[PDB]
Amino acid sequence: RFEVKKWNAVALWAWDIVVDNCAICRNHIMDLCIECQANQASATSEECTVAWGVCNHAFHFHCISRWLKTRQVCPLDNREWEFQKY
Amino acid sequence: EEIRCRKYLHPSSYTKVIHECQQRMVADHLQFLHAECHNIIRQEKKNDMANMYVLLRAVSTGLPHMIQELQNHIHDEGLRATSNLTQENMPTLFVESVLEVHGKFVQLINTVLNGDQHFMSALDKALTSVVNYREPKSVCKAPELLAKYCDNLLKKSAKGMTENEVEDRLTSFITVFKYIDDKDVFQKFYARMLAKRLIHGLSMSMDSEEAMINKLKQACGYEFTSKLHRMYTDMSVSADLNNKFNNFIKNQDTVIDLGISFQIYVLQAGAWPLTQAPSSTFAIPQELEKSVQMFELFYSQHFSGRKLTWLHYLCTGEVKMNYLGKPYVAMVTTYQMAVLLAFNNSETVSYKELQDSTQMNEKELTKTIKSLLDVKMINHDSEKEDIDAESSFSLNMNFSSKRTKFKITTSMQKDTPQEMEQTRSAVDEDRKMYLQAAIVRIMKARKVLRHNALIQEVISQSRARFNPSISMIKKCIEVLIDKQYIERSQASADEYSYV
Amino acid sequence: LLREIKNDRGGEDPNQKVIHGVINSFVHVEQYKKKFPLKFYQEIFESPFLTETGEYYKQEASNLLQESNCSQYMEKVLGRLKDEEIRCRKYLHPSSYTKVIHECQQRMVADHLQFLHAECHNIIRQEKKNDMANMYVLLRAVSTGLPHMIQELQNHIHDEGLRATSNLTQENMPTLFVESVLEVHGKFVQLINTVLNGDQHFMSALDKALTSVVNYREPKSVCKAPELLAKYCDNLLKKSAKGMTENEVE
Ligand SMILES: [Zn+2]
Ligand SMILES: [Zn+2]
Ligand SMILES: [Zn+2]
Repeated sequence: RFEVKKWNAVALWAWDIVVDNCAICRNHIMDLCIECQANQASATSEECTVAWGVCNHAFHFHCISRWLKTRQVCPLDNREWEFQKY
Repeated sequence: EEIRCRKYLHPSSYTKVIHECQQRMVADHLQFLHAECHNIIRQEKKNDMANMYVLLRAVSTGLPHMIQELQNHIHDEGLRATSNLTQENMPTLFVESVLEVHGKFVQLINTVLNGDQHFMSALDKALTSVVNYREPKSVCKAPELLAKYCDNLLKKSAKGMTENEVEDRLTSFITVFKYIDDKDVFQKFYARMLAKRLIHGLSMSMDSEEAMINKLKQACGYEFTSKLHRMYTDMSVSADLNNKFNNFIKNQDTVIDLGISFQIYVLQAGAWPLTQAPSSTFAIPQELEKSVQMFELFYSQHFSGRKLTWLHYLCTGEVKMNYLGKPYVAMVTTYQMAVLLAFNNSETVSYKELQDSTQMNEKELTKTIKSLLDVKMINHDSEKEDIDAESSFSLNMNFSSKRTKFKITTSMQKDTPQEMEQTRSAVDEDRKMYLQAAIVRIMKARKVLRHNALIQEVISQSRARFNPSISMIKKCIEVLIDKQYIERSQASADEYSYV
Repeated sequence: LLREIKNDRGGEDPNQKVIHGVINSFVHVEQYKKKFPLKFYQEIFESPFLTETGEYYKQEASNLLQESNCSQYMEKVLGRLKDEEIRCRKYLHPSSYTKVIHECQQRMVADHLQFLHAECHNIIRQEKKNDMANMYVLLRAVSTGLPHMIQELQNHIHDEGLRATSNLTQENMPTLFVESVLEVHGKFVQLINTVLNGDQHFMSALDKALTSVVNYREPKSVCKAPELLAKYCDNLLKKSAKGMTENEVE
């Protein structure tokens, strides 16, 4: 019997962003968010607005709201997050 | 004569009388002084050196020959003190010899030579030629020696040197490092060794590594140690990242019971010299999959927009040897961990079984099996001891050694010629890239150039990092020609034209 | 004649002297015409040839997208573009050198601008110095190919510059801010000197992006860049006991 404990693991993080893709959903910005992907029948597919910051980054409104609920920093660039468009 | 001119003549003619006296007593007999320069410098007569220096500074064209003689003497002394070195402690001996030569000659210049800037420049040139002791038909071994020196001081060891000893030894070492050309090789070698020290925990203290990185930044620039500081930052914030991951898994809506403790070391991909260029598809063992999926979910949540590549060869774990009555707990690599878990699946194993279970490449699997039989963790029940398609072994029941933890395989030192050749090849590729960048930039600035002028200005521009061999400039020019980014004149290859 | 040229595009080598002799015959006949001495050559051969290579490279471009991604598709197009310069040199009149190559670009790169620009984001962001080099020469020939790589490179610099000068240590903000933009400027002037031909179309995109990461105002705050750069000069122009020789300071 060989149980395993204390896995010291090393990984390389790299910037992987797709054009016109939500950085939290990892799907298209124009589609519904991963929170609105569930219960799609009840969702009206209108509340998922594409929010843009002063850094010209596109996110889903639900994703960026849940992000700002804990971290006030944009994920793609480590900057304080604003809103400019709807 | 100065006293007599002061007591007799006008104060406005003090310098003319002394100048005429020196131009008819010292400047006239210049050949005798330049002949005795060699003897005085080589046998190092302090008072005679000062007396010669004052007069040769007074004469318009007497100083430079003494400068050349001192430069040649320092070069000969450095060659005599840095080429007849041993092989057991070559980096430390090389650095200490260069420090001793530099210290004694700075003392000589500041004491019996008035600390002239020309002589300090000559000493710097002589020490630069000494440390760049290119053995014929070979490569310069100095950057590797300094990298090994840095690794030896900054690694935790049993020597007993405190933090202040590391600090002032590295502060002295910076003087040796400043004379070192081909700094790209040293940068890559120190990046590799710093990566090994940070990952494997061999660093004695993070403060010493930060201080050494800051010293190199002051000595060369922020662009020299940008990657090094990124590595240090990613290994310092890793504690906070692991704490955040633990807080995430302890605050999940559904309680998760993963039976492994983590010390995750997520690193930046663009800064560390590591790679996944080995094409081995290790996948994962069964027990690690749930928790690695949990960590990938956490990283997708708390650090969104980035994907992480798992360097399976640099990971490590602790397998409890609960088979033969718990002798100890073995510190292994995930390749060996997967092999041992495959043995835990069934007491009989095979090379085909390991191939279909761990999915590793044949070379890596053979290397791990060799390292396992070297530490006699396995018993090698098959007859042949070389590479085999049988690979039948359960376990060596005599492996009940006293130590509570064993490193059944080692990767800290290594320094195989393959990795050194790969590092030098990456150095050459970056050198070609920087050389062609310099070519395009300086011929955009000039727009009209010849061979010799372009070579000289490119050598001068590149001197902050390396001395560029003309064949490399020719190769990058040919690359730019083939990629139709440059078009030299069709009348002759000497003249050049923009685009 | 087109069949023995399409045979050359198929890999096999026909007789170069025979084909070039016949092609030159269509213009050597007209050598005694004062007005339009190439009208016969531009109607009998060149107009059918441009139509033939128009429907061949269009068929070739659609045949390359089936088994090649954008990284190696431009490697294959540059192979065809380089060969077509060689092929039309030894087969056609020198007056038709530009028309054949330009029409080849109108079927391999200009007809696939939607495909190349869609994959142009992944090329710039991952900094593939080989794929970005091949993408540049393809999009440079087309009139409207460049203004999407220029915008996509500016977006990358605006995002790389913003990441570099971000969460800087409060103790050494004036020094870290200047070296971070200089690192981004130094790195992204190298990629527009080797990968790109020092283009003022591209170097302005670097300038247009770096001026937006230096002047990045915090929300409900004022831009701190003029204050940081003022303290950077004051830090180094003071009496620096930590070395800082006058040659190194300059
Ligand atoms: Zn989303
Ligand atoms: Zn939604
Ligand atoms: Zn942002």
